[PDB]
Amino acid sequence: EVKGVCTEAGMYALRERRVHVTQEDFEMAVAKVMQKDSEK
Amino acid sequence: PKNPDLRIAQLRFLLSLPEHRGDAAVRDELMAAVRDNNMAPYYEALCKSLDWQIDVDLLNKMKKANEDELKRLDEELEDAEKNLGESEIRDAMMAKAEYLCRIGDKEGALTAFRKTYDKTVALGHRLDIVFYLLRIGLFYMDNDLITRNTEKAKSLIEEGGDWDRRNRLKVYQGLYCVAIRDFKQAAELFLDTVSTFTSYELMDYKTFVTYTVYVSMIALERPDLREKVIKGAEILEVLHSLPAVRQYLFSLYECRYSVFFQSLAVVEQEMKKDWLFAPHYRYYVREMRIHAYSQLLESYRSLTLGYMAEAFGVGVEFIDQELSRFIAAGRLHCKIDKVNEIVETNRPDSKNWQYQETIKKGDLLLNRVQKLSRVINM
Amino acid sequence: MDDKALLVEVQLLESKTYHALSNLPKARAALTSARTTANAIYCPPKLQATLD
Amino acid sequence: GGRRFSEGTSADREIQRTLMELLNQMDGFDTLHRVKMIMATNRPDTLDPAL
Amino acid sequence: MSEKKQPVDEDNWDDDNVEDDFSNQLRAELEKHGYKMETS
Amino acid sequence: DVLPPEADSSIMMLTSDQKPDVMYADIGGMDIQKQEVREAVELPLTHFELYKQIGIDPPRGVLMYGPPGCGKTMLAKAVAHHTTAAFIRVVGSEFVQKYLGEGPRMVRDVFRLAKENAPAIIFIDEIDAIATKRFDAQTGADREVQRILLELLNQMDGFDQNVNVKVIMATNRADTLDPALLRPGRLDRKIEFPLPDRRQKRLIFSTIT
Amino acid sequence: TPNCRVALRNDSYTLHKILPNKVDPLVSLMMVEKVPDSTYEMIGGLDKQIKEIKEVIELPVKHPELFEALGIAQPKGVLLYGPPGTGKTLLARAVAHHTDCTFIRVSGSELVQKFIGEGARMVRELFVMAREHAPSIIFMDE
Ligand SMILES: Nc1ncnc2c1ncn2[C@@H]1O[C@H](COP(=O)(O)OP(=O)(O)OP(=O)(O)O)[C@@H](O)[C@H]1O
Ligand SMILES: Nc1ncnc2c1ncn2[C@@H]1O[C@H](COP(=O)(O)OP(=O)(O)O)[C@@H](O)[C@H]1O
Ligand SMILES: [Mg+2]
Repeated sequence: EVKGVCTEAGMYALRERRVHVTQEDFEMAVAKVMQKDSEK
Repeated sequence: PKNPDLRIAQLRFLLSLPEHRGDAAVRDELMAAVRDNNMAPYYEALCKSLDWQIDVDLLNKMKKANEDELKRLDEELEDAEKNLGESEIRDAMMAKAEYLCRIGDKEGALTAFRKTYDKTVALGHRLDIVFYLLRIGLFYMDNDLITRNTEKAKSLIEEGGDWDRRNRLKVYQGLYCVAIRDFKQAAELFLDTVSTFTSYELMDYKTFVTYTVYVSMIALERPDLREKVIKGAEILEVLHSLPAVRQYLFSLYECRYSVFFQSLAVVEQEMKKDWLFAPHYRYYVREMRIHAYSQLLESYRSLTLGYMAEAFGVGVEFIDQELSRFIAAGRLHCKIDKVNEIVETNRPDSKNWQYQETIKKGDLLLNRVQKLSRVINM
Repeated sequence: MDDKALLVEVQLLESKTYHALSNLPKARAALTSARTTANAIYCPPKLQATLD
Repeated sequence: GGRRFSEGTSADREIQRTLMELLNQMDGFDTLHRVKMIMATNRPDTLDPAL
Repeated sequence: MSEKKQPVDEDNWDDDNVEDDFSNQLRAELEKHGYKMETS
Repeated sequence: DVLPPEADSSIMMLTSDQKPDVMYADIGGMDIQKQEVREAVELPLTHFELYKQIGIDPPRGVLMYGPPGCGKTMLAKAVAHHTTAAFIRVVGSEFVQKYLGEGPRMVRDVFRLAKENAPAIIFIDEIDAIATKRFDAQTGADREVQRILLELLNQMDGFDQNVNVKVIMATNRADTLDPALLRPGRLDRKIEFPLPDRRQKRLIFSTIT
Repeated sequence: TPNCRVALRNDSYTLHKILPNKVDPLVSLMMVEKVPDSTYEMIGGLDKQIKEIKEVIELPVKHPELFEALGIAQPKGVLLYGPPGTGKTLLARAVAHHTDCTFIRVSGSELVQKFIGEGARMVRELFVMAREHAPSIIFMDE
């Protein structure tokens, strides 16, 4: 799940068209992969 | 250790090259030099330094401690090979041969480094060894050996992304491109200033900011300056603490020409007293002056010479001899009239100027292959 | 407590009032807390667009 | 028709290739117009839900 | 080899062009401006 | 003599009378999967230099599955309609030729057409017809299919991240598959199609009504 | 050499010339399987387990005599356990990668089957390729 978050964190900077990965993308991702921890 | 290692060479500059300024450098450089076991790199710096004949016993206790770490390497290299973790002699001196890089000279470093390069099958230590060879190649300015391990370096980052090993590398190519007079490439390696880090070698991030603005102001034109450095918040908040540099940038962008020579004399003065810029401080401001002269002078056609002393910078005869040597230097595209007191400009095409460097490189390479052509075949 | 949807409302209300009282970075951090809070609710029927 | 299998015997594999060939041939990427299929069985118990 | 039958007896070039134009001109051009503040 | 490339009946999906005439608005209630496959396929096709520059290893091929009648064919109709790249669309139970070799050649020339042609898109349907679990080396009808899966499993590995060739694969049963097909480097994105419950369901009611 | 391709004339089938070798079926096998090759530099905080597995596997290659110094037999079986997603595959791949052993997992698949043999009525026919790559390690899943 560490790689599940940090691989995904590039999708946020990509979808807001950045070239530098920011720290709020990570905490934006932890609630999603950990939302899948909150899934079943 | 090689992380505080650049301040040593900066203070060897501060020792040697300013003639009057040679007291605090032999204070603090000795303060770091006869501690942390440094022995080898200051015997010729001791020749350039004072007598210091009392430091013989200081050399003896520290060649003794150097002998202690040497002999405990000699204590490690047999239990290290007795049970084989992963070539554990080179696992000891893959951390202590860099000590030996600091403590001893480059040789016992380099044979242990080209030695230990064959140990770690993953590049997570190899590329750090290569970083160490880059930094000692910078220290001894091994301008051929940096060309090797830059390519051997860059050949390792493509597997993985390793942007903490690629942007970190771009710091090194930036410092070499500003070490040489390659400024449009130096700012280009200094492009990001975002992924760049609170370094070991530029421990002030803001000194890195001053470096990238000093190279940017030559390296790029107005469109770039009028978008990149003027709208960057990450570049704005760090010169927000700079009183002069924020002024020195905005005196040029905001057409404040008279104070621009004052702050220009300040930054040029410190640049004259600066390591790594003292090779080219005269090269810097001779481009700054002709850059500002191009900026104001390529606006109007009939602006007179006496207009510029009060609004631009004082000295009518200074502007006289200063523009005269630049038109006479074959740049600064205008044509000054004298005994009616008016300065006239023109516009040239991109033909003969672009023709000029082509015949320069053509004659240069003709000299090259002519010379080699006589080298081979007797 | 066991509730999550009202945290979207109070953090979004802080995102109203810090920008309305001219505090940009705290509004960025509060809006980000609304993002990482809103990243755990099955139904944002109106709080989605209100966050948007 | 069949339901499916968990891959018992060597014969029914290409039979499932035949069946899925039929299914993709029904409504896969085609304006299936003017062609009407009429099917019949005794028991519909033993059929693919995809069919 | 390399005998020479004897009958008779970067780092530098861009710097050397800086010497070529500014060989001996305005070395300490620091205080002349402040000396032209009152004359100009 | 060497030849210009050539392949079988899947010539490029000729784009004039070949769109399945389906809009993105025709599919209601699939924001997660439509936006997600929008991220998965054509967003690396256009904005490739962000995947290169941030370097997040864009996916090679995609697998999509679920219960039937959940938009597996229809989503490929919509993406095939609004795409801009070349689109290659095979029916996956046609590699079982009677003659030997026509199968593996029929595998490799398609990927050669995706190579030579464009930064294109591969679609395969009913992968259950090929990728199974058990095998029997006593028929030849099974040995041929074994040689099919070896060829396509090779040709997926014959890439270099530089070509923008994407493979879309839609099936019904995930259980009757080999995970060797599902190893990373070949497949990394697996998309179930669950049932819309009420929320995405009423959108389908709005669109059909 | 046995199991080698050759060139052959067609009129009298006289042996013409020896061509390049066949690719190894174990190499094709691992090429099919595509395990995620790994190293120590991608291990997150498992160093005591690393010290255990070095004791189990790293010692009876580089020092086989060191067990004869103690008069005990060498270990042969390793059971790793813990929840999935905790480094089992990369660890077992990494150890063979650093000690240079043929990392050969088994899955019981049947695309692998044609390289082991025609039927391979046992698992034991794998041992021919195993001792043909004699410093080797066998890996298994659940
Ligand atoms: N937005 C929608 N969501 C789900 N189904 C829809 C939607 N719009 C139309 N449908 C209906 O779903 C049917 C199935 O579409 P499609 O063939 O893509 O399903 P499928 O998942 O491919 O199932 P199969 O693989 O069995 O064909 C269509 O015939 C259509 O009538
Ligand atoms: N300790 C770890 N350090 C780094 N990555 C890990 C670790 N444990 C698991 N992973 C991640 O888990 C994946 C491998 O799972 P692993 O535990 O090796 O096999 P399995 O899950 O089948 O036991 C890799 O992609 C890897 O990135
Ligand atoms: Mg379908």
